[PDB]
Amino acid sequence: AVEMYVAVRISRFQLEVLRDLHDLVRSRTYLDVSKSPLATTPIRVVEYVR
Amino acid sequence: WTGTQNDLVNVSNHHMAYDEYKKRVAELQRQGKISIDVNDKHHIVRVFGDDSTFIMTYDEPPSAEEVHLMCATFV
Repeated sequence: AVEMYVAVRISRFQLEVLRDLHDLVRSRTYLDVSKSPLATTPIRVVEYVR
Repeated sequence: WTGTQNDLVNVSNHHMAYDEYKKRVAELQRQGKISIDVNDKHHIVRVFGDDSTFIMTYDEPPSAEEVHLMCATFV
């Protein structure tokens, strides 16, 4: 009723359906700074001990 | 010999003051303040009778508050 004589419609649609809750999990990667920490103070030469 | 005596005395205590100013600056450097890599290379002292001047050169110029800290330490 809120639409007019001619109707505008959509031909294709893509949606993901799931069957079990266990499937809802995915995975991403990180650095684990515990063993490979991010660096600071890059390599320098020694000229001023003190 | 008044001028000679004045310039001899003025250039003498300057060395002894710089000697201990170096120690104080080294103390501040080991703690976190002036920071490392702020070390002078050439220092020149010029004396004309009573009046005297002191010029120190650096490779990397210390920031503004570093200058205040080191000048206060020297004085």
